[PDB]
Amino acid sequence: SNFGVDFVIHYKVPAAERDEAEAGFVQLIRALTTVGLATEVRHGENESLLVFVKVASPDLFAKQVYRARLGDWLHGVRVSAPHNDIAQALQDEPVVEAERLRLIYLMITKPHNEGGAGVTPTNAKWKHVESIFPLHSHSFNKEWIKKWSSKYTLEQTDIDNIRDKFGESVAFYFAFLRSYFRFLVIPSAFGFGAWLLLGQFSYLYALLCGLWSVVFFEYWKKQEVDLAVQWGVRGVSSIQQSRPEFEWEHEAEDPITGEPVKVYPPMKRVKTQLLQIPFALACVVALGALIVTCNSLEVFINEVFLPTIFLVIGTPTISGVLMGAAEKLNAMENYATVDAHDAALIQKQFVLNFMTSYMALFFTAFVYIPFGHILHPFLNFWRATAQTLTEFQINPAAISNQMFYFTVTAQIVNFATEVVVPYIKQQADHEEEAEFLQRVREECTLEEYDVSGDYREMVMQFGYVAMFSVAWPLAACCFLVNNWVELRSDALKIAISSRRPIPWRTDSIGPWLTALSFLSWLGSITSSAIVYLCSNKAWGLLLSILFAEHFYLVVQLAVRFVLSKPGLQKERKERFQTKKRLLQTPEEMFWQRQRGMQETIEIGRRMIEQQL
Amino acid sequence: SNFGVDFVIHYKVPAAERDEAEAGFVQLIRALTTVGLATEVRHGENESLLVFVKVASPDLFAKQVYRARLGDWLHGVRVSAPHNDIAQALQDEPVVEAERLRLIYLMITKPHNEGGAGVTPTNAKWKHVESIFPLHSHSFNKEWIKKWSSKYTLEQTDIDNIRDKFGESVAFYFAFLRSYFRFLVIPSAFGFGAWLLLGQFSYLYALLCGLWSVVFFEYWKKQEVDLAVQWGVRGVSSIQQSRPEFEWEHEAEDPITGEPVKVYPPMKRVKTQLLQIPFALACVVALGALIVTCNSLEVFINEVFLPTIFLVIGTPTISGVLMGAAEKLNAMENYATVDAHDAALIQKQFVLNFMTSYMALFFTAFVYIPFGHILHPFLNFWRATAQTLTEFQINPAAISNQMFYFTVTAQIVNFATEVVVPYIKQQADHEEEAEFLQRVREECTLEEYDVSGDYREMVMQFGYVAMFSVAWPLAACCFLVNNWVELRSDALKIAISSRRPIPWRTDSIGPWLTALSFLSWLGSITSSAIVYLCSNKAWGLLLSILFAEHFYLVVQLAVRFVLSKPGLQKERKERFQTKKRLLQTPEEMFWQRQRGMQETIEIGRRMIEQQL
Ligand SMILES: [Ca+2]
Ligand SMILES: [Ca+2]
Ligand SMILES: [Ca+2]
Ligand SMILES: [Ca+2]
Repeated sequence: SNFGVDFVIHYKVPAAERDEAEAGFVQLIRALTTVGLATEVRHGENESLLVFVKVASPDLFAKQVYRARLGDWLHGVRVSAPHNDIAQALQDEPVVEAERLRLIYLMITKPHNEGGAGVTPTNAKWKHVESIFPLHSHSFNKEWIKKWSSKYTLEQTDIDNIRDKFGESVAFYFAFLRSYFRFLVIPSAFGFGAWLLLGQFSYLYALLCGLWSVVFFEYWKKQEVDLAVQWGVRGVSSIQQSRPEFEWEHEAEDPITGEPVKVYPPMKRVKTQLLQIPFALACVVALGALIVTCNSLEVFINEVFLPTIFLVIGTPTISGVLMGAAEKLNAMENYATVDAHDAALIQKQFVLNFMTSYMALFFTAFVYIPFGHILHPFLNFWRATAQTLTEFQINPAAISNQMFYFTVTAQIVNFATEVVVPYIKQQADHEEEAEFLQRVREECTLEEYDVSGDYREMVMQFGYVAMFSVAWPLAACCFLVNNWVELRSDALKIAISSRRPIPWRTDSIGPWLTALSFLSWLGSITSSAIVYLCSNKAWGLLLSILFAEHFYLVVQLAVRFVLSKPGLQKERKERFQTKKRLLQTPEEMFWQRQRGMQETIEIGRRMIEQQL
Repeated sequence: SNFGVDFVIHYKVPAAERDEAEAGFVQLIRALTTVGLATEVRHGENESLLVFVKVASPDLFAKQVYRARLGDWLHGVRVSAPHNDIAQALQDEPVVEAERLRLIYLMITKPHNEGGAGVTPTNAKWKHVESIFPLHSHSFNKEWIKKWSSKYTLEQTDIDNIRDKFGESVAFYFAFLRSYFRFLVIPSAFGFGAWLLLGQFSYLYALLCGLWSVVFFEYWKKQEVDLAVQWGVRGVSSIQQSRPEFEWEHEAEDPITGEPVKVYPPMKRVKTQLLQIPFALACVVALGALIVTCNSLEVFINEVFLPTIFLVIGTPTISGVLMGAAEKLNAMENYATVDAHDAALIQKQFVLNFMTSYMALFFTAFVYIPFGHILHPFLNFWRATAQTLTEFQINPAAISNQMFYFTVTAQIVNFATEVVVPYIKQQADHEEEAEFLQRVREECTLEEYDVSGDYREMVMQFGYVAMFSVAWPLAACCFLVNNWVELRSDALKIAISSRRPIPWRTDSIGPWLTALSFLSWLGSITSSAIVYLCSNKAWGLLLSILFAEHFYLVVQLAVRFVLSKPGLQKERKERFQTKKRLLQTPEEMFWQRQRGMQETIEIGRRMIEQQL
């Protein structure tokens, strides 16, 4: 439905600095025109000038895509270079929309040293440029949402459509979510089969959960490389993309393969990097104190679960401000590549969300149950406060109720915040095309969509399954429905409540693979510990931990060995085919006695005859 | 000193079947001549006919080496194909002796389908051919032994000489031995610094040994790939070399990249493969019974260490017969590739030698010390036997004496058997060249040298260091001297007491990498267990095991992370250099308003001016 547009830039302007903005606009448009993109300017809103661009000459676009395909080829991404004749390259393997959008964005963003015109709104003097974004297509979305909501199971072609259009990382996230939702059936079924017929806090369920977690992790790891090979996006993690916000002080010549490269003394970076530990300790101390007071108030009411519900409802705000502070801190220290910078924010975000999510259960299952004397002083303080306003309690198992109140009453709140609140906030010259202009203006005021949060939510849901499902086997039953709803909720959020993300290629899901392994390993211990501490000396607990951890390790080894036996065979066949295609006195006087071959047999026969 | 000879074949003949041997000899020589190798025949000993061959026409040899280099190139071994002009290929990168010997052997051994003439003495009717082997060079050995024995530390060039001449696997074994001997200094020094000033059975020593084992293993793993890249022998493990002794029943077409390939139903192979477990259990039961009686006799003398010494002296024979039985069993089941067959024999050999070496210490440190009531019945039986020939003993720590008697009195015996006994056994027409013929005849009666046993001995010495050095910190002190002696003892055994092995390329040391990791992991637990059980309830032992194992895991992770930061950079530079070398109504009526670029700036300026 769009007018053939490709990219839109905002370029807000000030009121007391309009003189300094006209020169910047002139420089920006002059740089943009030299690259070879067709541009147009239209009135925006609240001091904005929308700039719409696409590629003008298809010949230059073909040259650029050929150069990009070549550059991918020499980096090992491809295994078949294209011929130096642009007649079948876009015919046998036509360019997809995502690839064209990525190439246009790379041409717009890269500096002159590579073939582009650097207009990054952060590094250089482009302080007036707000954001560069592509446009949506309502015709595609109205059909996609209905098609996805009118079915039950998503086939491979449904994910391939998102890969073709919406990019690569989004496709990987959706494939991972679909695979995880499909795999969640087994723990759901075998927890429903143990919640009604296998007593409470069964020991078999913990081992079964550990085995299922290992199997799912390894199967997803295999399907990951399979999908990477299928989409031809394997090995892109090796490409070290640079960053525009990087800062340096001097250029250091590289002895081997030397081009001008910027460097940062590692000692200076570490001097700021180690600041994370004191900040993490200071934040976790305060959060633990808050949890302690909340649980003390909750247990005081037993002497006459509201504090737990209030804490769950109120923790999103503190989590958000702490996450914003962590994001701000990551900018204080500098990263050269964009992979390292993105792999460092994920670690901090995961640590913070883990400590703000699992610690409420940890302080109730591993602290209050073994020895509740720690909460004694808090109980006494609360009793004294209640008395001034005008004996011994032993909890049998509070983990069962807390897990239910942390799953059922938290999934609803999370879904409400994710869907309904944006839905409610969504209701808060001049020729015959102004509808498109109004749509564009309403599009640029939204927020850029990032897959980090959606990955984090699913990672921590998997953790909740891994380390705490033994206290409530019905958790997977609710999680199945929640994930089925989420598979369309996230699609809707992408479609209507967020601008279309810039397609970025990625081989893997990122550093989340290590997080899943760590969560599974820790769950393999915590589940058995909870089973022992709830089912009721101290010698047996360590033995149970031994059995659980070593069974987990043995299961991991066995599953790896089994799965060591797809797209790898197709790649090997292609490599073999291309290989076949490219395929097309003591010396002079010693053996002078026996020159030819015929007499040697005669000599041997004579030797045999004489031997007898 | 040799007469330019390259390979020697034996071809023994019978007395009642000489008629059937002449035809085989004629066929063998006819097949050999067609390939293009110069041959000669000389009288052997006890019904043998020595056949000496080398390459005849250097042009055919150049063609063969070019074809071999190409075939290596398309398999990813190389990163730079040679040009189709044989003028500088042997000049810039001249062929080494080992490569020429390997190529000649491959030409001799391979069937006609690849370019050779299959003369394997096992599969086909070549029942008369005994062995095909290359000849030594006494001039090289007399200098090499003296040079190695006249120095202290072996530099890289010394190993590179063996790589150039004696092959690849031998060079890898010698490099591994040198690196391990160099790394053994640290545990030796810090055990000498703890045997005199840190009491007995120190807890710090176990953690230090675990850390040293992890560091050495990871450093060797890095140096392994470094040496593989340096020698240009990286990735050869991917090449699946076939086997001549393989048997099949029919040929199954391969759908993808289909050439005639022989197959074996996996169920039939497994039906014989699972027989290992009952055999292993039956052998370990008998060996454990023998150990139990030996230790009972040893402890009975205390009521008035000879049985331990007798058992150590007598165990080589039982180990040898059991190893021969295991080798015979491996032939009963069939393996297609030569890598899988060699990787299966190593597992059985390692398991057998582990159970015949470490179990004597295991039954004394983990069974008798915690509860000696198991040896009660044996003590009573021995006492009854002694009485018929015509109260309670608690051992404080017998592991300290047993470790000394299993190290000092076993290294001497092993060295004697390895060196002195072969030395003693070494003293047990007709023109002016018969000295060479006598040397050749005395050469072919020796035994083929294999690096499996030398790898196994060092692996189990490393195990003894890993899991039992805490009971005797001076073990590394003796092991340093033993390894320094062995570094020349094995070279001498190769030089004089064994025929020159056929040079076989190998990227890695083999499956021994997993064995080292398993030994280190098990030692990280056993050392702490011994420390607790010797230093003196049952609750603390599991906690100590927790601390030891998790410290080992954390140290492994930290060392891997540290070492993640050589030849890989050189390979990347070569790849970059070769890459650089190969490098050289709603549409028509919308933007028709703003065709060029000059008027767009004017329009934007007018919009800005009107906006205010
Ligand atoms: Ca949600
Ligand atoms: Ca979500
Ligand atoms: Ca020896
Ligand atoms: Ca040896």
